[PDB]
Amino acid sequence: ELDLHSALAWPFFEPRHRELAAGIEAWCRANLEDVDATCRRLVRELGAAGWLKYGVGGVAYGGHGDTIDTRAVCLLRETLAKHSGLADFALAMQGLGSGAISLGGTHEQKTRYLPRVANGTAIAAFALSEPEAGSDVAAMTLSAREDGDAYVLDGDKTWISNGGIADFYVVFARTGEAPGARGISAFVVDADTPGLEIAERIDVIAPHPLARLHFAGARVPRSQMLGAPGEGFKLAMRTLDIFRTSVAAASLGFARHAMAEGVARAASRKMFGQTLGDFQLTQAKLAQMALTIDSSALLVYRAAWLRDQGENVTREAAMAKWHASEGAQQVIDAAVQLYGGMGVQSGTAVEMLYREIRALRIYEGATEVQQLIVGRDLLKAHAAATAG
Amino acid sequence: ELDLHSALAWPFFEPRHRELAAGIEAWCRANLADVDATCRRLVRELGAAGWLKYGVGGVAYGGHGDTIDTRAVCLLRETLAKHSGLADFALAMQGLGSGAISLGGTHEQKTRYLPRVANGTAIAAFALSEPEAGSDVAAMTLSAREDGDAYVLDGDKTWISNGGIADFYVVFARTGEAPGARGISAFVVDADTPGLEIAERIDVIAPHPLARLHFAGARVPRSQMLGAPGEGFKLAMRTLDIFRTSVAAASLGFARHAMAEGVARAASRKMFGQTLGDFQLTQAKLAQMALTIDSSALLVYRAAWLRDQGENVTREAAMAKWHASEGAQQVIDAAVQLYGGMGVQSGTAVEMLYREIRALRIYEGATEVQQLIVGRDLLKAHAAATA
Amino acid sequence: ELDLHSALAWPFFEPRHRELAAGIEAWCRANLAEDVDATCRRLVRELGAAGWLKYGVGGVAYGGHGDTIDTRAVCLLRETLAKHSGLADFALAMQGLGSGAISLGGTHEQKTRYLPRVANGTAIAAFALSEPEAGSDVAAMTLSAREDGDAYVLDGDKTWISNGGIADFYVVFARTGEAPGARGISAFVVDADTPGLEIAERIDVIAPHPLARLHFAGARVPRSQMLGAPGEGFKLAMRTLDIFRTSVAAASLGFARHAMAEGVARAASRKMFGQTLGDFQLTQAKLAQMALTIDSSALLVYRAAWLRDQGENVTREAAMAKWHASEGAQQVIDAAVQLYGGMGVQSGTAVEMLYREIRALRIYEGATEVQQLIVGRDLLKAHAAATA
Amino acid sequence: ELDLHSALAWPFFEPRHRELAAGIEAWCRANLADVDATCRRLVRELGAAGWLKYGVGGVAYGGHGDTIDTRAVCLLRETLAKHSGLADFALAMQGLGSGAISLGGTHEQKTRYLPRVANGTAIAAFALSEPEAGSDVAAMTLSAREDGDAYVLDGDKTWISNGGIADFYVVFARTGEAPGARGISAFVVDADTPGLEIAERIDVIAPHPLARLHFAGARVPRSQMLGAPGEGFKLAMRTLDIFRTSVAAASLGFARHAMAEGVARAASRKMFGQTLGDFQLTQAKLAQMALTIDSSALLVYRAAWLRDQGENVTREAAMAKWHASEGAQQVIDAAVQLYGGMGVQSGTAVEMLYREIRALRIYEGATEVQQLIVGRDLLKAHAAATAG
Ligand SMILES: Cc1cc2nc3c(=O)[nH]c(=O)nc-3n(C[C@H](O)[C@H](O)[C@H](O)COP(=O)(O)OP(=O)(O)OC[C@H]3O[C@@H](n4cnc5c(N)ncnc54)[C@H](O)[C@@H]3O)c2cc1C
Ligand SMILES: Cc1cc2nc3c(=O)[nH]c(=O)nc-3n(C[C@H](O)[C@H](O)[C@H](O)COP(=O)(O)OP(=O)(O)OC[C@H]3O[C@@H](n4cnc5c(N)ncnc54)[C@H](O)[C@@H]3O)c2cc1C
Ligand SMILES: Cc1cc2nc3c(=O)[nH]c(=O)nc-3n(C[C@H](O)[C@H](O)[C@H](O)COP(=O)(O)OP(=O)(O)OC[C@H]3O[C@@H](n4cnc5c(N)ncnc54)[C@H](O)[C@@H]3O)c2cc1C
Ligand SMILES: Cc1cc2nc3c(=O)[nH]c(=O)nc-3n(C[C@H](O)[C@H](O)[C@H](O)COP(=O)(O)OP(=O)(O)OC[C@H]3O[C@@H](n4cnc5c(N)ncnc54)[C@H](O)[C@@H]3O)c2cc1C
Ligand SMILES: [Cl-]
Ligand SMILES: [Cl-]
Ligand SMILES: [Cl-]
Ligand SMILES: [Cl-]
Repeated sequence: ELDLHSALAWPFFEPRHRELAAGIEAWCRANLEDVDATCRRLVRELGAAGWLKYGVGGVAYGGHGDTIDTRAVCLLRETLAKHSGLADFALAMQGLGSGAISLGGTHEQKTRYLPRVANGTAIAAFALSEPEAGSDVAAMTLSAREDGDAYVLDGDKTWISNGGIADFYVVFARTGEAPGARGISAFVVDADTPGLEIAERIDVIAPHPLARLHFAGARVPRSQMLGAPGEGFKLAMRTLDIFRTSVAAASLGFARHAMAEGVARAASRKMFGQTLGDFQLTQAKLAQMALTIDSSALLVYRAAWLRDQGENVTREAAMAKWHASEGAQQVIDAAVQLYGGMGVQSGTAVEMLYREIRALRIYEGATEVQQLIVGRDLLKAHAAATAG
Repeated sequence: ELDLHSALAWPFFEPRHRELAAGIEAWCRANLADVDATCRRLVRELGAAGWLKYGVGGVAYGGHGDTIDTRAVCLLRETLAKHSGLADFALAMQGLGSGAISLGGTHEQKTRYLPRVANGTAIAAFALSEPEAGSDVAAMTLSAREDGDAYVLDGDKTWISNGGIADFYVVFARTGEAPGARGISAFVVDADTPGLEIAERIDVIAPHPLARLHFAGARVPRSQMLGAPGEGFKLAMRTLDIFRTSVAAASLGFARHAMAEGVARAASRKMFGQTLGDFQLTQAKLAQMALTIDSSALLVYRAAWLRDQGENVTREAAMAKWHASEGAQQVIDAAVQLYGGMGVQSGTAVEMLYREIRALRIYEGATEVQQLIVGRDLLKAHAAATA
Repeated sequence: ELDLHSALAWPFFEPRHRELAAGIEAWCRANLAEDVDATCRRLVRELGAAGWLKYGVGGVAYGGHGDTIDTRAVCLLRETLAKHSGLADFALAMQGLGSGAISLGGTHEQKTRYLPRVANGTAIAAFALSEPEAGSDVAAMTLSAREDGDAYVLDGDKTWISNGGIADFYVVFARTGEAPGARGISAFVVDADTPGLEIAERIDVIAPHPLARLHFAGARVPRSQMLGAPGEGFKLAMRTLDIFRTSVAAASLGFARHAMAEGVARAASRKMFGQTLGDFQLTQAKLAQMALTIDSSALLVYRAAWLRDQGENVTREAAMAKWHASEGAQQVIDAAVQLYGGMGVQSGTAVEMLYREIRALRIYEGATEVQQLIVGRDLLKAHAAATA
Repeated sequence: ELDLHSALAWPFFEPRHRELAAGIEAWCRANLADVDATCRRLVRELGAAGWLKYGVGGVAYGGHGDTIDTRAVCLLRETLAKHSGLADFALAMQGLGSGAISLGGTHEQKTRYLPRVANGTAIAAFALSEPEAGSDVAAMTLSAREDGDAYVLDGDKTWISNGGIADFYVVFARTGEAPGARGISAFVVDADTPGLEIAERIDVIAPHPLARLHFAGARVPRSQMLGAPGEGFKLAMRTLDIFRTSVAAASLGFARHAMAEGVARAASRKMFGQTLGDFQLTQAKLAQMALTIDSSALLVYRAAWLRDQGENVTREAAMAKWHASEGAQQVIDAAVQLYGGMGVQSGTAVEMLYREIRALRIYEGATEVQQLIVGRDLLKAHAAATAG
């Protein structure tokens, strides 16, 4: 029988989502110093088990449906992150790295790339950020110069997830149709493209495959452009609008792992003639952890449910990503504190979570970017109401 | 056409809730455009329009349904509070003050009291707290001594909403069957009971009808007891449980009023060659206000939806009341700041909200009590899982 | 014997400050055991007769305590007064703020005419800068002052004017038009009996103090009543506010100390659940945070006051003090309200009055947000100077 | 000349502290441009340069003075931490690890141990915590059984800084004179004691030498006891009371490093046609970082100055340690955020600080322990005032 106190009972969810949640949890329980090899193995395993189909749009191209089920992608990342940051990362990048193709690819492009993404035989990547511009996407400087039937790419992308091991990169570059955000085009760039160089492998506090890409006159056929020339900025933004809610879901999963560790330690740690959990400060701290988790989860699945009605979720996805990532930091930090010295011992669950969560407040748009999106949207909506 | 970005589109709501939300908003616009006199008027107007029926249980007794639709009660309080703290208070007390009769009354008691509560011709009140015992209800000292066919009541209740204007008070008193929480009984005490004295009117920062009640040997018939002797504590707690999420909903309504004031002021206040809303600090503050409101609203209506499925919501309602009241304080405080000096000018919308919100963090389970409820429940659930 | 754990033992203080602190506390106990106008008039007279208004006036020859203003002394006076009575603090504060522009920029005649009467409490001072459309943005004020022979003709409105309606004179800042914006403002001492000066309305705020909107209907002000040179009024206003900025922080601190005393006493005395409120961990942690905020605020206040008294500009330090003490006092007072339960919102209890009293101190004399920007800009300015 | 805006100008400091601050900064620039080997080298270098003398009490035993100059130890840790967590740790443990000997040793014990601590040829350690008892010191279970002229020690200590490389351990053990906190004695245990085993080397998120010690019937001569039997708990608490303020100082130094990184990045990072520092959110963030640093520093040096008057600082040291460690976490976290993706890049200054700070909220008494110390002290002082 359905536990009506579980979040899966919320009417944001359909029965298929409850079955999916049980299925991915069982996969995690049964299947979960070399992050490159681990990523490759996880992509293959998740692909063979069918879990990468949810991040791809189009049944003809290997997707679960013709739309991307945001609630499903979120439940997958939430459950994976609750067990393994590496497994979450692997599934996430098959979505984010292929999303621009689901959204904007031709028939040939969707046929060539999406089935292999969906079955885990091609590793995807999303190459937007640059050393000098991550938040300020509209001012990117990687250039794409038209030369006959190809574009010639020159410059650098960096912080690129799966960099060095991806089979292709969706690359955004300045083609120059108009200034700023109106001068960008999107390309699918196969990893074996001559002139695409892995300039540096990047180490971060919670290790994942990351690289700086240097484009040294790399030639990309015009037929590899996603969408129309100069329409690449909106494609990047629309791809991020899908998967920002999934970053919120991963944050939530990390927080749920910390919550489980924290309540177990509160119950088991004997001190002062009782247990840690018998103290009011512990009870109030656990309560706030749980409150943050429930508010995060409600925001995540409100946004995912809304996108699954066919609606734009620029505001609601930003809210979810902001709240869940900032909140998960607080939950994880509290769980570290409950563990005392063991909370900073290398390789304990909460020590790993303390490292894992920090980047989620930065990638797919930093917290401060999300806040300004929401604040600007509030004033835009008020101005529209005043007009009418 | 349903705006799919509106909270009313959430699947926590049924079609009847969307119709109700439009109806109570229309009533507010038509009717909210001497505190005791205002409350009396509001109760009668809400009653005549049908809005007090939602807080009464039992169609036979004037209620909207045989169960209380807590999503409906929440939407009513949220909408009323967004327009007027007094209007929210008037509806809220008709619910809280009669809830113990809906839960525990006999057929005669329900017939005698609930139809007049539901049509706004009897003002209800809930008399639990005492000068020395508010949070610690189990230690109350108001005594009820059995004497023939009546009980004799001696002692004080205080902080009693609608004190002095109520037509009856649901009074919880120690009958002494067992120590502490096991020795309390509940009574419906008519305002005209000899020995029931309105001892002092209480002034609070957001003025509402409030009084200290002194019981000077007030004789209450045994047939006015609600439930069995010694079962009054559970009745008080279950009555408060009905309306807990609706206190969160009122907080949310106050926050939404503050948000509307803040956004409008940010857009309209010219300064430094632009508007206040053009500054990043303003945009970030407005964004946090909106985030707090959406998280509060989701917590309120998750809890209300869950209770309406027939489930106990100890943890979820505590989360809603805690988050919405603490969050509304923050939203209101930010709106005061956006208004500058006008934010503390008496009678401006945001100055009134700054006063109105403060008590909601204190009554019906102070924030600190809500934290402990949630924390203890987390540990209880973990113990059950590991057993 | 000096209690070495008391803040007055800090080496930020000199012996004279310890003596003053005892004196003003004694005065409060003897004199501070409805009709706000009459109360303020009485408090100004009593503070004046006791010698306490001399510390906010510059120049021994003009009734001041010293030829410079002893900021540490003014802070201790406001801190102590506010700890007992918001009205008494207000009375002393406005004798300083309302006369500071004369201490700074008056001629010998102007200082002799006004400052001795401010210092002995026989003239109530006021500072008229803000306007309905220009509070934070002082440089855009629109009250006009037109030269006409031996006088200036003033037209327009000031508002939120403390002591408005009961002041004997107003230091008014008006646009004389020598140059745009902040460079076209002049300052005038305007006696309350000036024909054309009208009390347009009395203003009611949440913690009632005498306040008014002033309307100037062609008020002719003698040219000899100008403070400083034409067009130099803006810097005079800013320097006048600068004198007393730390003292607003000190008042905030005094309100917080009152709330702290109320909270600890209630925690100790309120019986509940077979013990006292103070026996609960949440109460102990809350009291501890109140005390931490108070000590941090006090250290920031008197660091800034000590530094100014060394002859140094304290742009960053005074902004930090006013920001931290006012925001922190709000938190301390809010926690004390919570400890009192229903009594915390009962009209006229100590903590209910403090909840109303503190709110405006975060808004006037540079709102919190303005203080944050002052500090942030100064950090960047100092960094630029270091790397130049 | 003395920059009067510098914290070193505060009257909490004497001229010798300003010269010491300059001297240790110069040492850092000249010397900090295998973790076990690194710590051994740092202890030797700091000892040879004279900097370990400040943590030792008694001129006859190699100390700088007959008292421990708290302000000096704090300035040393603050400056070292601002450059290197390893160097801070090395100096800190020469203090904490020998403090019980400075406080409670006989002439013979001080002569044997302190001169080599002070010149860096003996590495000290403080062995109090146990796997089952860290916060709840009074319930420790390591047993010391008297047997002739020696005590036989059995059990484990853990989280022991310098474990595995220390030359001696000050070990607190239950001798059983009375229950709980009244049954503990202190011993100096040479590292070569038979029956003392380094059972496990411990890895933490910011690596420092750490071990679990196992005592398997280790015979410790009675002459190695510090103080009287059963008086060991107070000796442990008094040792922590000295150095808790120095943990606050180290926290402050880490925060100052993060502040320097953050303001530099704000000034240099171009974005959106300007720099990161031109945005209000950045200015307010930097302002709050600076406010937290100044309030932390004021609390640190108020506590250090007060202890250096000969006064107990249980409340003031707890306040400093709590505020500075929690505040430094916030400052460092903000600096990570300002750096974007580079903020989590391994080995960058701010990424290292994010790992370094986390343990300081846990060791020498967790934040929650400090809050309860302060809260209980407020109620104790109120009860004493009521009684008087
Ligand atoms: C582990 C990891 C994985 C990543 N994966 C990918 C990937 O696969 N593909 C990819 O393209 N990128 C990826 N990124 C890069 C990431 O998207 C960027 O780091 C991020 O967008 C921030 O850009 P930045 O590092 O250049 O920081 P900056 O743009 O320099 O921003 C620095 C800080 O400034 C603040 N800020 C930003 N804008 C404003 C503003 N307008 N006003 C005020 N404050 C502001 C924010 O706090 C921000 O963190 C990844 C990063 C990490 C750490
Ligand atoms: C405007 C208003 C209307 C009200 N209306 C009614 C009404 O109609 N009927 C009625 O019966 N009552 C009513 N009340 C009273 C209200 O229920 C009580 O004020 C409330 O229960 C708190 O009791 P108290 O005031 O005695 O505070 P106390 O019991 O003294 O509690 C003081 C504070 O202690 C803290 N605290 C409490 N328990 C714990 C704990 N276990 N651990 C740690 N901290 C704790 C909380 O912060 C609390 O605010 C109203 C109150 C107000 C202000
Ligand atoms: C009780 C009281 C007494 C007063 N006494 C006096 C007196 O005696 N004399 C006198 O001349 N004035 C006095 N004032 C007026 C006071 O100085 C102004 O209220 C204050 O300067 C704010 O101006 P404002 O009200 O017009 O708000 P606004 O200028 O409209 O500002 C509204 C809000 O905008 C925000 N803000 C401001 N600037 C920025 C910015 N650059 N970036 C981002 N956010 C920003 C702040 O949060 C501010 O509160 C008093 C006010 C009060 C409430
Ligand atoms: C890097 C590092 C270096 C260290 N160096 C040394 C050293 O050299 N020597 C040494 O003896 N020890 C050392 N320690 C151990 C350290 O002092 C302990 O970890 C610390 O005292 C916490 O004890 P614990 O780990 O057993 O946590 P616990 O005692 O289990 O406490 C867990 C958490 O409970 C909370 N808590 C504690 N008491 C209460 C209470 N009464 N009420 C409510 N909440 C409470 C706190 O948040 C605490 O963090 C070090 C630890 C680290 C991480
Ligand atoms: Cl389905
Ligand atoms: Cl319906
Ligand atoms: Cl002196
Ligand atoms: Cl000296």
